[PDB]
Amino acid sequence: MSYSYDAPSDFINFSSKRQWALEDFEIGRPLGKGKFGNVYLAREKQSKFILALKVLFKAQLEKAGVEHQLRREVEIQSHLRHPNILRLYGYFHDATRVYLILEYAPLGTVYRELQKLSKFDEQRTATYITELANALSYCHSKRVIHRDIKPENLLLGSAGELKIADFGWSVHAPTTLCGTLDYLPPEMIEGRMHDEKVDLWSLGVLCYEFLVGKPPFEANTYQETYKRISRVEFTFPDFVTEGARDLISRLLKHNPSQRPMLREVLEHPWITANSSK
Amino acid sequence: MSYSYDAPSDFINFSSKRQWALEDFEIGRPLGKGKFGNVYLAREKQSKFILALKVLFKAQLEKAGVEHQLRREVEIQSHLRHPNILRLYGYFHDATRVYLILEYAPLGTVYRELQKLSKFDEQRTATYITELANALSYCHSKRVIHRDIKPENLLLGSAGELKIADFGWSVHAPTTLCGTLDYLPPEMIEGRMHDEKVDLWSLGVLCYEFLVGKPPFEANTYQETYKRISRVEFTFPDFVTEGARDLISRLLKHNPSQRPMLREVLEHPWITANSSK
Ligand SMILES: Nc1ncnc2c1ncn2[C@@H]1O[C@H](COP(=O)(O)OP(=O)(O)NP(=O)(O)O)[C@@H](O)[C@H]1O
Ligand SMILES: Nc1ncnc2c1ncn2[C@@H]1O[C@H](COP(=O)(O)OP(=O)(O)NP(=O)(O)O)[C@@H](O)[C@H]1O
Ligand SMILES: *SC[C@H](NC(=O)[C@H](O)c1ccc(C(F)(F)F)cc1)C(=O)NCc1ccccn1
Ligand SMILES: *SC[C@H](NC(=O)[C@H](O)c1ccc(C(F)(F)F)cc1)C(=O)NCc1ccccn1
Ligand SMILES: [Mg+2]
Ligand SMILES: [Mg+2]
Ligand SMILES: [Mg+2]
Ligand SMILES: [Mg+2]
Repeated sequence: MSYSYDAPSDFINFSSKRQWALEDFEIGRPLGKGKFGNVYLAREKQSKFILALKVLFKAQLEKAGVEHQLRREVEIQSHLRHPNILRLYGYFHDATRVYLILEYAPLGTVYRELQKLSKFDEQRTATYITELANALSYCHSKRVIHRDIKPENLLLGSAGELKIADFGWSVHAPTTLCGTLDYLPPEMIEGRMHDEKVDLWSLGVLCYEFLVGKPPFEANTYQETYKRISRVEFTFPDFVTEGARDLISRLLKHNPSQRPMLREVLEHPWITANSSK
Repeated sequence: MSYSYDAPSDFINFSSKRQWALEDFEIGRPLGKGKFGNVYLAREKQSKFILALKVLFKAQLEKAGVEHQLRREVEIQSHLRHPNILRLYGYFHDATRVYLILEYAPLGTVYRELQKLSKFDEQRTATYITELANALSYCHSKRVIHRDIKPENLLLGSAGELKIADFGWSVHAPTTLCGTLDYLPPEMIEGRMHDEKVDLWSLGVLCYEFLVGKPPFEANTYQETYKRISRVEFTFPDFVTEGARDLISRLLKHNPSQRPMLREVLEHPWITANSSK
């Protein structure tokens, strides 16, 4: 199995050829666990720069058949450079492990913040939505669709700003295929899971959860949650204001082509009235 | 870009580890011109084994941004071994070019055969559909979906056997993603572009085009073709027999889950009444 990715492996001087090596880092406390390894607080020794080192075990990746998914994740995320996207500085590997050198997000996940506060006020919510829409606008400039936006995948920077993480499901979506529609089924012509509008739906779900403290299609079985999503069946508690309802309802369209542009989110009158950014 | 693919580059003794080299091949006449380089008739020098060598220029692949598509195509196709799938024996590369070592299909494309004969009789049609269904059944057993089946991508071996070619749009489609449906849009839960049923629709279009000489949703604009596909709007000429109509109508279903399994195609009584296979 080849661990040669189109992603950087060069040593970086964080006080501003030689490839990364594990001995470049001091390791600190584990930050979390995954199915394939762990994430550690770490520090590059020459600069003393704090970062996160994600360690994945090759045997576990290859047994689960997810090694090409990791390769794509690293290749996509390492070429994104935006203040609301978690940086992937580079990667390296040894006989047993793959290492991802990540930006450290010191304030945790939005998931944990929702556990602590139950729900967010309108200003905190609208500020988060602006940051996310800015990040997703940049992603679309690079023809990247994230496709797995959810509170556990939103980390928090030193200023409390959002950091989109987990590009394990993302795709770069920029032809003889479409030159001829005659043999393509409707789902190949429409390409809905390859549509940037995928991420606009999750933006609506998140705006709802931030304000309400529960996601709009929540149900006690997966099948009922799918029915509610498929039928776009959701309602608002009384306290949700008219502007928030308008934004969320505009985002949660079954047909991806009916969802709004990111500019229309960034300029929505409820966003501009409550966002500090 | 990295040309280290998860695909074989080992020299093969064809008449029954050293890596391929350009000097292993006597390059004969061109077989065709592609977007990024030509395909040549060639023989491996030690064995005199006759094959096709596709030469692609790295500068052109990288300029066009299609090099990860080539990587995926090579990795997928080089691990498929079936008599009705065009073999990709291996690849190699030098400073300027990538080389694909391919099975030579001497008898051209089904697309050309259809141009020459205008339409096929029911025996040839059922035989071809049998071979395609066998090849696609094998693909799906490897969790590979082809997604670009059409007459131009069906080559003919020396006994007239179909060889499925062009895996440039295929996906290997075997999580935390589905662990939480609450944040996913309908199109991400359904995953229709990653459903093996994609290829069953194309098989129905092919069965119709083989018998009729034109595909069922043909229209002189792209928008009208899409509209007819979307509504599954098509008609049968009087000469298409009821048995063929039954099979084609079962395959051409908007809802992919309503399309039959490949075993049902192979076992359809019109197929077995007419196939020589
Ligand atoms: N750069 C980081 N900074 C701070 N905390 C992090 C960072 N990366 C991950 N974490 C935390 O560490 C835990 C482990 O994260 P992680 O395993 O990457 O989740 P994941 O995206 O599902 N990875 P995976 O196991 O491959 O599915 C998570 O719960 C995060 O909250
Ligand atoms: N193994 C083969 N045996 C015989 N003929 C072949 C073979 N591979 C390709 N050809 C023919 O040669 C022509 C050029 O090949 P092809 O690889 O399909 O070009 P292409 O589709 O533009 N490649 P690409 O650059 O990836 O888009 C086609 O019309 C094929 O029919
Ligand atoms: S092929 C017609 C074309 N559709 C796409 O480009 C579609 O999004 C897509 C994307 C990726 C793949 C791949 F993964 F490569 F297989 C396949 C298909 C198109 O013209 N889309 C626009 C459109 C608009 C309205 C209705 C239908 N199509
Ligand atoms: S995520 C829910 C899950 N759906 C799938 O597995 C779907 O086929 C799929 C496949 C691949 C992707 C990926 F490419 F990774 F994005 C995404 C989705 C599921 O629950 N499927 C069963 C189901 C339930 C209800 C309706 C339809 N299907
Ligand atoms: Mg690999
Ligand atoms: Mg991962
Ligand atoms: Mg590459
Ligand atoms: Mg190619």
